[PDB]
Amino acid sequence: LTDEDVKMITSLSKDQQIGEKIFASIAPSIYGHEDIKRGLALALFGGEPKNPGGKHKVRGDINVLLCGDPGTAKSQFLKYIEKVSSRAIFTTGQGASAVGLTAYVQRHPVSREWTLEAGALVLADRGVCLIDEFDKMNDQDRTSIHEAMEQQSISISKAGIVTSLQARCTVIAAANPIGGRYDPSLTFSENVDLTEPIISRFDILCVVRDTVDPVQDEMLARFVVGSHVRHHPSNGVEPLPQEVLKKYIIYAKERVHPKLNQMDQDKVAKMYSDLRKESMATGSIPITVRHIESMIRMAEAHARIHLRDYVIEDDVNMAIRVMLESFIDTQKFSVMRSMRKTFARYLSFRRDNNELLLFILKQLVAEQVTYQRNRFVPEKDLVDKARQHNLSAFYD
Amino acid sequence: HVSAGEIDLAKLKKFIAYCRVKCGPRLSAEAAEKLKNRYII
Amino acid sequence: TVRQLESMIRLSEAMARMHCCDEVQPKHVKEAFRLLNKSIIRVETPYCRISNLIVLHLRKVEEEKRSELVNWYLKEIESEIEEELINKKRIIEKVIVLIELT
Ligand SMILES: Nc1ncnc2c1ncn2[C@@H]1O[C@H](COP(=O)(O)OP(=O)(O)OP(=O)(O)O)[C@@H](O)[C@H]1O
Ligand SMILES: [Mg+2]
Repeated sequence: LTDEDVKMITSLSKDQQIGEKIFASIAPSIYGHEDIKRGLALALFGGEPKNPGGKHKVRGDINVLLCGDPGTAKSQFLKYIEKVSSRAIFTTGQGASAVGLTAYVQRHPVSREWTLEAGALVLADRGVCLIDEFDKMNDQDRTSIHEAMEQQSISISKAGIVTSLQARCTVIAAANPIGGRYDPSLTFSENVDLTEPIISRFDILCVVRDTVDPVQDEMLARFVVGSHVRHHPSNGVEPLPQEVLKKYIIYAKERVHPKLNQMDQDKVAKMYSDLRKESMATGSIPITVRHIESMIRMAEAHARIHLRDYVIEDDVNMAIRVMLESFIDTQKFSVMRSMRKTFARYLSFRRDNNELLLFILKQLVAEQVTYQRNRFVPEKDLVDKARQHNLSAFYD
Repeated sequence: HVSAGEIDLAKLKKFIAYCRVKCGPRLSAEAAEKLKNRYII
Repeated sequence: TVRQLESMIRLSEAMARMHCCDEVQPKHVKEAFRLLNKSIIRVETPYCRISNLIVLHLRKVEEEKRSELVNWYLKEIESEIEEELINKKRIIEKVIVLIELT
């Protein structure tokens, strides 16, 4: 189905800004959340499954978990991924979904036919399962999702059916924190209301925090009101068109298979050892080989995004940045800020040095505004934090 | 992740099955004596 | 949350529909916002202590032994306005960390 498509997508790949173009093209109706969109792009393009011999299966699926307080467009992200991805099935932790997580065998209500209704984990064997309300799942649903994520298989022993059928889906889950408000004081594991084994099987953990930020609120309100105005019934790169993005995904998943021959084992091992040392230097969740494997998966995903067929050092650095950002956000504030300061080298990769300065300015002005709102910024503070040299570019 | 004198998986399965079906061992007298003394200690 | 903005939009549309106007107006949106704001109610718990707590925490974070620091706090906040020092010490004693959010 891709002839002139395949003609043009190669040129788009050589465009050399295709990664940013895709990351901006994901969820055109959702404002902000660049990190979430980047993670979703990596998940959409997936990794490279492998199995040394036939005895050490390792998944090539990048699982994502958006844990966030209400009003953060997690449902919209899941719905957009449903719309874009092929073989994308939307299931909910409640009982109000067309499909369910657990497989059963029964006579169909309509077909009146004795059918083995496999779960929403199996109906996306080579696709994406969008599990909304991931925190409100039954015991059987939790066990089914555990089995699928850890084994990629679903075992039925129901009537006379003793079978084990494969469900190799990529799980994109949406969840709310305990109490309906994420608290960085506590860690992600004790904020999310999920079991640690369940959490571990997720490559990306997006903490979608909501804060009262003047500029963000104004821009989001502008976006929402504009969408309403233009959809009223009486009627920095350019995003790719959605159909072109779909075909790009098809080609990237079908043909290019990135290989890991050229990756700095020394650099990555040093990073892993340093992360472990810093992990037990404070009272935080340690990093594990699981994280380096997830970083490998994300590096393969970036290589697939750029059709490289080989993971390049920039791909490895971007995968490391995603893995770090996630692992850091999973920590409590006390250790989160410490690790961010210690490993700012990795976190700052592929940052033009304007976003960092803008965030520093935003935090300074937020401190000032919270001071003022209760009681009733200088160039020096900004330059000091920059030292922690060029502000003309940021000002202009 | 990059690469992806022993026994392969299927051969190991078959070897385990054959050993289980064929051989059921028993402890010897001296082996039992040593095991008893070590267990007492 | 943005759901409140969506509800405000719906309420303004409802006001316009009530008045049979084909386009919402400043008055309609103002009434919708007023209704939403009045509907949301202030929690009452058994109240100005939080202001002192957050200001002193902000000062500490900006700074980032008890003998020196307690007096530092007892002097700093009184730089803008004799009976309130004991109240300040009382709230400090009630408070008496790495994991804390303002
Ligand atoms: N970043 C955003 N940009 C644009 N619209 C947004 C954004 N965040 C939320 N919205 C809109 O605000 C409303 C809230 O979004 P939505 O219903 O998806 O919430 P949610 O994250 O699924 O919430 P919950 O977890 O409570 O169910 C919707 O109208 C959504 O379109
Ligand atoms: Mg939702």
